[PDB]
Amino acid sequence: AYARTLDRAVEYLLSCQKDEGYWWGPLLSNVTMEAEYVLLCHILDRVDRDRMEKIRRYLLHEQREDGTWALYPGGPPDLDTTIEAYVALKYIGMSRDEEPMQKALRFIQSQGGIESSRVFTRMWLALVGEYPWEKVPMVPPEIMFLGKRMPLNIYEFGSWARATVVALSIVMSRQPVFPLPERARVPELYETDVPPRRRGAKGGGGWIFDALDRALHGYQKLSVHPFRRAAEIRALDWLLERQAGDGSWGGIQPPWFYALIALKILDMTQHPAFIKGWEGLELYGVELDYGGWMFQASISPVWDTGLAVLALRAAGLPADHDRLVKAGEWLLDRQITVPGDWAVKRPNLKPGGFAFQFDNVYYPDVCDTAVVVWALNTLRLPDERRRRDAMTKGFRWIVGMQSSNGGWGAYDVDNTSDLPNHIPFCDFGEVTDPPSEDVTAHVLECFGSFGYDDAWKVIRRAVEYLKREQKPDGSWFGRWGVNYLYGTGAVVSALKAVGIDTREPYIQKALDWVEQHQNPDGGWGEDCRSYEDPAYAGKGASTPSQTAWALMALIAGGRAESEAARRGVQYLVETQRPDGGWDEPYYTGTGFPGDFYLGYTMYRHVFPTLALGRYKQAI
Repeated sequence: AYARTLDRAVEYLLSCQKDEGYWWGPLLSNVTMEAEYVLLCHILDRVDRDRMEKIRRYLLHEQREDGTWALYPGGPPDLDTTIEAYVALKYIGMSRDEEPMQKALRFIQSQGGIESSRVFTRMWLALVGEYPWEKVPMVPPEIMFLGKRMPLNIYEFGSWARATVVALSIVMSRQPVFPLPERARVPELYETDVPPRRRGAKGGGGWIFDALDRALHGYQKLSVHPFRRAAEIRALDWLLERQAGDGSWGGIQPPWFYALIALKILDMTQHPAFIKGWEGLELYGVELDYGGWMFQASISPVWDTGLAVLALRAAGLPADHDRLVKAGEWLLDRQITVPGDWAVKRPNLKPGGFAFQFDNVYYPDVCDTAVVVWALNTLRLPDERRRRDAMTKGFRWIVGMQSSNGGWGAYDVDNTSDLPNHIPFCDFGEVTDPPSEDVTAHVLECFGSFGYDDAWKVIRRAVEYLKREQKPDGSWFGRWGVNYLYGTGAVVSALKAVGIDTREPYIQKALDWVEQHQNPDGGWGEDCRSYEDPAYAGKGASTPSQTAWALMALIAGGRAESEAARRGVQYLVETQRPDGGWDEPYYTGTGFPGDFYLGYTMYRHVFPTLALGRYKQAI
């Protein structure tokens, strides 16, 4: 039945592979990447008229009938995204009179206008001189002086946040303004009678910081600031030391953009780091067939490749398949051997991790590392000298990365400090990098493939961690992939792989939960609204990925023979395309719970391929 389906899926995956041996599907986010890119261009005085057009077409193609833009396809209108999209469009050329402009603007005003937007949005506008700097929460360059164990020192923030902060402290220190041409000004964002609904810090605002902030803005107006220029340099240096091979910073857009702006403010426009940084942007840009152009929030080549291999190996391809060998060789050259920021909490730990993107040595992550090592373990490469070596290094690095509670975070160890979540500036997404169920599950499944079990202390501690984190209804929260189906799928398949008895009460309780959310069509679906509204838990339109996830949960838990199992397989067999792939008009990736969502192009093909390969084995 599914046999031919698997074959078609397999041959399709191989057609997607690049000549070098890796896989790389684009990463989908939301309109702000290009809206900010447009602003960035203006600031840097490098506007390409042609590029602006491809961006106009994109922003429009993304707008909905109501004239708004969302975070995820089918999601509620987002104020922030819509304001930035609007500002970009007005700058590009469109007048306030036009149909798209009107609808957008009316929604904006109905929300309290400019004053209801996140810090970033107001800051971007402040940069361009449309909003007053004194109303934007300050981040001083002096933050650079706080040592390692001191509260609020930069190493208490998550990887992503850290660089953004540093880069921004320089920008905030100078409060520069790049006036927009009179034609593109947006005073209309203030024109609203509706009371502004202000969003506070992610963990509730303390009056202390509120006071501290006001002090900072006051201090900002003094004629002299002792040790300021020295703090700026610390920030600049911190930046120059960590620039990525591709010219970015962390392989993500925020710090990369701010870094570039900071360098411009410092007259370093003709310095190598700037040059490289600017031209590196082109690699993250994508040309769309309808004449548009988008910008990727980040890139997933290592992730894609690693998962692809696992999918194909499970599908049935032999360990020495010449195609999977190219993949294997490519992966080996990707291993990081130098220390990174992580080394600040683990100085005696030997480097051996892997990053998400192509060239990002200072920020390897547990998720990627775990998958890669595991995927390597399943292969049969020519020089297993380097294969044995790489695995051991990756393995040991992961072990040494375990946190206090028994689980794992993405980039750092015990990045649990609660302090940062209360700052006035931090009103968008996660600011810290604490351990999570999914990263931990992936680590567990990695060790699992290596024969290790519940007997090993490392694993036990992790399992203890998972049992305590399990939701009342028996589900597991999805930190990096769209929710409970993601987490629960990852956890259960992990637990099985490490030797635990699938017969257990809590596991069965989860297994049952999966069956009770199966949609009529036979597949599973979970909308991004499940982070805001707990009613949407396990609810949403069926998707290839989310279906494949719940499938793996059941297959691992023994319920492979079950009805819900065969029913799901039908869904996949039927919904498959003639080329072998699947479609997925929905995002099943999570950036920041409730604030940022991602569309992992490859998930729709990779996961079902992996799930079916696993189903076939249960025979």
